[PDB]
Amino acid sequence: MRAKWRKKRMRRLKRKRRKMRARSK
Amino acid sequence: PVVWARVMKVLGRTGSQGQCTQVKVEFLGEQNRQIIRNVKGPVREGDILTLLESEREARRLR
Amino acid sequence: GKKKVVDPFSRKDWYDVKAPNMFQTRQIGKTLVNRTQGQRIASDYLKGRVFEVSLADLQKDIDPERSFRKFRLIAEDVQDRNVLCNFHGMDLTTDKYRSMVKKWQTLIEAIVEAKTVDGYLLRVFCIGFTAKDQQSQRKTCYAQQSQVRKIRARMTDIITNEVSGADLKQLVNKLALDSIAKDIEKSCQRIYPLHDVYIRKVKVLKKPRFDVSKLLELHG
Amino acid sequence: MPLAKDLLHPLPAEEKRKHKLKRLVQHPNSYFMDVKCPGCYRITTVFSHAQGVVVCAGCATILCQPTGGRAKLTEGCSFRRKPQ
Amino acid sequence: TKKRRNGGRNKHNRGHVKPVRCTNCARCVPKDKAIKKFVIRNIVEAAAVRDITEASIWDSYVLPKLYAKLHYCVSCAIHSKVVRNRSREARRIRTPPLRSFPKDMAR
Amino acid sequence: TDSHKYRAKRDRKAQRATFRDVLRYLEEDISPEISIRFGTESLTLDSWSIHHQYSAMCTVMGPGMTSQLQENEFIRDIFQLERHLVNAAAFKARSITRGKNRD
Amino acid sequence: EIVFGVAHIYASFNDTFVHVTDLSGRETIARVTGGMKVKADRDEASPYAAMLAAQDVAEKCKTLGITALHIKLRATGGNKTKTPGPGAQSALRALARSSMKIGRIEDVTPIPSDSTRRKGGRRGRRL
RNA sequence: UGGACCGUCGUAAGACUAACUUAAGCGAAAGCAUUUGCCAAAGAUGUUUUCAUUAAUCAAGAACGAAAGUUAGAGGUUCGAAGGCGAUCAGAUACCGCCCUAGUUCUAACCAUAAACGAUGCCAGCUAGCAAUUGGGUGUAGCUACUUUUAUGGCUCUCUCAGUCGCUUCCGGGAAACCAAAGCUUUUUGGGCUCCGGGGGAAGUAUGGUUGCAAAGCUGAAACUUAAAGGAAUUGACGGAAGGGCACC
Repeated sequence: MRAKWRKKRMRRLKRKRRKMRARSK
Repeated sequence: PVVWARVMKVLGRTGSQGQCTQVKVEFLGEQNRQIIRNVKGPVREGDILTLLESEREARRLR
Repeated sequence: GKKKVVDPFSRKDWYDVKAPNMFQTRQIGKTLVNRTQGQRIASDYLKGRVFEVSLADLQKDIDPERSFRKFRLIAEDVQDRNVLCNFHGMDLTTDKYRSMVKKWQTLIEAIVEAKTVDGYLLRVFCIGFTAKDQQSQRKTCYAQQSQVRKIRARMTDIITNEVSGADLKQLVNKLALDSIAKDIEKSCQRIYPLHDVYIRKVKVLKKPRFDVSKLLELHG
Repeated sequence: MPLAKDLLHPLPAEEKRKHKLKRLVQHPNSYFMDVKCPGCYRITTVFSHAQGVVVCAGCATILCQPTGGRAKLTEGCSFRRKPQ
Repeated sequence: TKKRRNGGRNKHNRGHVKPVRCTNCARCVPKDKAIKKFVIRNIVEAAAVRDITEASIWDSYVLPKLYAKLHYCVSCAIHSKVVRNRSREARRIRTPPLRSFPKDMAR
Repeated sequence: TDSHKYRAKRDRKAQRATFRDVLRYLEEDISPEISIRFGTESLTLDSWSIHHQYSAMCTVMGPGMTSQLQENEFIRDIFQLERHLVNAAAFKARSITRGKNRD
Repeated sequence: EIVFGVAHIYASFNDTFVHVTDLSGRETIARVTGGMKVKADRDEASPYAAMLAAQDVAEKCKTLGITALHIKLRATGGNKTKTPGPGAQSALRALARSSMKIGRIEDVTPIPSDSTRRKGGRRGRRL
């Protein structure tokens, strides 16, 4: 729930989505 | 260690599980030591009381 | 192993300590060093000891109030149950140092490092506070930092002159009556009126040699 | 009381302790004294808030005292708080 | 909903003010937001004075005291009950009460 | 206690274990107990005798114990919103009791 | 006639020491503590044990002829507590009421000029 | 085990600047406490000095930026993400307990954020008391210091700037809590100036540009979903919070 740990639930998508996207280049 | 002691003044009894009058009490041969001991059970003023452990009294305020 | 069958304290023999000449009576305690052996020298363990005593125990003070000058002495040279015990510094007891520092004041502390004409190189730790004036309803009485860095210089140019200053035959006699807290107060009251001033600590970090000749003269 | 009928003419003494800027005009509390040192003779005129060690060319006796605002002559003063 | 005029405690024009470890939980709480208690307590506590002054050597010596300035986290002085829960009209006071006697715990 | 530094610190850590347990029992204490919670059924290991029964038998069964505690007879012959508020009915007991003497 | 050792009573949380020694401090007389007197590993701090320490030292130094002592409390304040624990007053009553006629009652607990970083870490010891 | 812990004197180290310590100061904000020397700087006051609108505020842009983090070099005491134990627990990758590693620290750069809060942009004027209170000014028709009645120094009294902090109140505003500004935003109001908000989510997400060694930073949607979500205050718990006061359900 916490407003801070969702900033981290999402900041660790943005490096799964940046990793996965740029391995596919 | 057969010291006797008589009470000059009662203080409050912390009752609920172990009703005991924490009472100020002086000895007979060492009557200048009006120590504040804890006496389980019903007591009256001026009651003389036997003792062995006459050294420290388990200090608790009021 | 050692394994003494009874009481290594029975090996310990009493030794009577002796103060130097300037204070008072000399016997001020009893040290317990083991009786000597081939590789136990009774002379050898006594030399390091820095012994703690008060000034009231050295000035015939029956009512302890002026006791706070803890003149630590160093057990210097021994002979025949009698160490000679040179001087090693002077703290101030914490019942008296911590008592002075209330809030509502500014303390000024000066620390010097000055060498006597003898080879000792001391370090004296003076302490000031600002005295409240009469009819001062204002509850602070604070100094102004050019009224502190003045006073911190105003102590440092004084108590250096007492160090080059009729030394430890006589310098500790100035510490007997605390004359140095009397020269400070008149000389600082031209700047800001100071409260009780005391020098609180001296450190004797550079003792030169023996000079047993003067030391036996120092044991008068 | 703030509801006074009059604000233009004040009492004399309060505008003498209002400010140098907050009076009904501006007027400085400076002036030009005429200091003669008691140790010598020369008529010297100076600013009150002088800010300069101003002793005479042949009379360097005391003539002034060095400080922030108005120089405060101690026991070496003889002047006149007046236009010279 | 602002609870205090001064917020936490007393930070007027400094920007930011140094921390202090709380005395019994070692919590970094700042200096002005710190329940400062300053005890001058006797060393025998009032019942051994009649026992020490028997075995005193001198003319009663009179015995020294302690000198320490204790800091507290705000929880660790609500739990110790140095400081509790004033009313809404009594959160506005700083100056009273003792009102009874000299205060104990010195004594 | 084992002050002997010429005995293994990595193996006297268990010699300090199973001997402090037997010394307290040798004076007055209850034998240590560990309840093997197998499949919706318990097995209390209270005495040393059932504890010593238990140890050698799982050198033979071993890893299929939970599936043989519920099924094997001869091993069973030898050895013979509704949820949270019972799961916190007991945690409230501890915090009220492990904190009243906290100071 | 009179002879003066010291006491060095170190009374903390969880334990109390009574360490009577020379006027120097080196050669000790009756090193014992209260923690070697009650067999519970929590009872070490009790005022009974500080007496039960001081019921032993105050006679033993008399067997070494000690007539008089000086007292030095300790808290254990490093960065830490900086007040003597529960059995500090329990010793000096037990020591002085065993015919050791003493005067010097000092408190050498350490007191630093803002030294390093006590443990717990910035929120620590959550209970 | 015979010598930990304690005592003691001694050596080496790295870190930190207590007590004094404040509703005290300084700083553009971040932040800022041993002595001293140096080093440029600055607000305030004092000013019958000079210049004469040189000003205000600011898109872009520029410098500074706690902590963590990163690159290299040193050091490395205590503390200590992670790690490993010991417990605790129904479980505990947690709290508590021990060990410590990166980190903490110093120079060289990068990063550019924070509850970076006064959740209050900035310059100007006005509208009230009272109490302190840091600087500087000024009058003692004050005391006091002794160097002397003195004079420098301190205190007290009086006034004034620049203020700051509190209270008291509006006899101003507000949804209120409150605010001497959050007031003079009056009755369809006007001292300039800039930045920002438009029901809640989705979402600081997706994608493009741009900066970074990287972590990440700045820019930044919509499809879709939905009727409430939110602010302040009252009354419900003498329901696991203090302080009281009862009775053998």
